[PDB]
Amino acid sequence: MMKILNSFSLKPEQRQTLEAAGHTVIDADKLDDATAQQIDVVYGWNAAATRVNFDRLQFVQAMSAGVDYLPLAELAKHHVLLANTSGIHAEPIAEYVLGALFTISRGILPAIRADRWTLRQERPPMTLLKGKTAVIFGTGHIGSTIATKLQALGLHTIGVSAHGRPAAGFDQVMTDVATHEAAGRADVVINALPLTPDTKHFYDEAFFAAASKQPLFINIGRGPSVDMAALTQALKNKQISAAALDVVDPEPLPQDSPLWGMTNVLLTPHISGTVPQLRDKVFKIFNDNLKTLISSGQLASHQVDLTRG
Repeated sequence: MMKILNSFSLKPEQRQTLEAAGHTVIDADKLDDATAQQIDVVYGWNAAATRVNFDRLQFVQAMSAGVDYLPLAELAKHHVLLANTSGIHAEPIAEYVLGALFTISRGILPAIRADRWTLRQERPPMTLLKGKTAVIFGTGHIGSTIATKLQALGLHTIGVSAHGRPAAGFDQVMTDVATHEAAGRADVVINALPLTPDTKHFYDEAFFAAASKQPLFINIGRGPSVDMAALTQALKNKQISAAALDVVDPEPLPQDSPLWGMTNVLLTPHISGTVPQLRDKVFKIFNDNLKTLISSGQLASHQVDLTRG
């Protein structure tokens, strides 16, 4: 029997489902100071998930694949169990990256912004994807899925993890020391790195220099993992032909940004990690990890390494 803090607006069936196994469901807005100390589980996170008793708190179910907005250091000192939603976000992000490959590579971008038929003005020099090297930093579920879907379209994939272990949908996997070697061979670069001290400004000034073949850079990972002055610059000087920035640093990207009036920068407002029927596909992971904890005291799936993020 648990006390679950609803910080992600449970459906009337899911709530109604939870309340039977002996688990009191509290909406964030119905949380008082007394009850906030009696919280066991937190389904999601907001301003009503900071007030909860961490010394009692056992499990937290994040609503995203990252965990870089949570008090990790608090949770890892309490050793509070954290489940993300990693991998349900893989398939749409790998459809978004392909959508952010064609839009740029086939002049769909340098069209859609152009005002509102005569194609007399020179075409944007379009690039076919088959025979090109798509370098992918991060060899997690998201990275492997994109690497499969690019191997199909006939691309030479190169995974870049911490160690350089063989992963799925990759020809060769390299180490994060050979980052400039991956960038140097790249015709496409794909940020799928979680935000850690190391990865904080990993796509800085230095990275884009090794990148000689002016590669199409894709930001579906995190913004702060990119240095935006060092991105913005590397663009203007054709050190990377185009980019794809699903995230930014800060987020949102502000009203001035030269990325605005640029003409090879695609700017979507954190939509790559979208899932049709999300509440289900998180409550599933949430609701598998709620009962395994009660029985054993662990998580069924998606257990976050609070140190690595």
